[PDB]
Amino acid sequence: DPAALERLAARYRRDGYVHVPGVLDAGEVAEYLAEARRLLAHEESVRWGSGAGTVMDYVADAQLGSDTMRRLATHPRIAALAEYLAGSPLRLFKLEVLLKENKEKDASVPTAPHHDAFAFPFSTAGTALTAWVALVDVPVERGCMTFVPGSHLLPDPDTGAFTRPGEIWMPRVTVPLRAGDCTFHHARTVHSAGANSTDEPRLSTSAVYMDATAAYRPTGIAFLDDLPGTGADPLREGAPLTGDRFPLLRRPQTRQP
Ligand SMILES: O=C(O)CCC(=O)C(=O)O
Ligand SMILES: [Fe+3]
Repeated sequence: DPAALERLAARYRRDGYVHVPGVLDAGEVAEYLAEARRLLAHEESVRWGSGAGTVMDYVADAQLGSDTMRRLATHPRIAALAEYLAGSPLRLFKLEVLLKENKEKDASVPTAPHHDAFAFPFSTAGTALTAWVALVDVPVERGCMTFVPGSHLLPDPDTGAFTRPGEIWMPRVTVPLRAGDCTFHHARTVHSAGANSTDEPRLSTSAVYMDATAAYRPTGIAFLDDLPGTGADPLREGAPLTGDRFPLLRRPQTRQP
């Protein structure tokens, strides 16, 4: 339905995020969920901690070690939506598997407000977008996300969420999601997430898509600049991000009238 897709894109452009229900069917959800659980339990994950406590555990670059996650990262429907929303051809940058849950003596805490762009070591960071796919039901209390609509159109912080003049006065929209729903959000959209205050883990994936012309651009933060699976040598500033490691979401056409 091209009309509903136009409306959806227009919402994305105006707000800086959009909710898309039922992007995965029930079987797909049950497949990706199992693989998410398997990876978290049997492979390496990374703790995102703060003084406040545990923000989350995640499997980094999950697509590199798991085909099943790569299929999700390049899912045809998700990819097609992303490209339509972005308005250009895209490449995959990374997929992560995200877990928020309460453990013994380790309570889940919120994800503090931020925007994603400044942590992206590539040239088109400012127009990147993220697909966050719910693999279980994520009501408010299980730590769904909140977005500040229009915040992607604000100028740069002079550093920085909620630092620009008037920004604190801007309304915020909390978006609970059913299993198999996703959101897309722009790299400049301010977003946060609640603590998981339930007994059921919050499980999802988050995939970052970038302009197909993206080039390497170090942030100067070692941890963000070091891209696994890109060869022995560090990457040079300006180096294009291409190939299997940063795949095009849509096969480029050889066939033309
Ligand atoms: O899942 C969360 O708690 C935060 C996710 C996030 O910041 C992102 O997907 O860019
Ligand atoms: Fe984020």
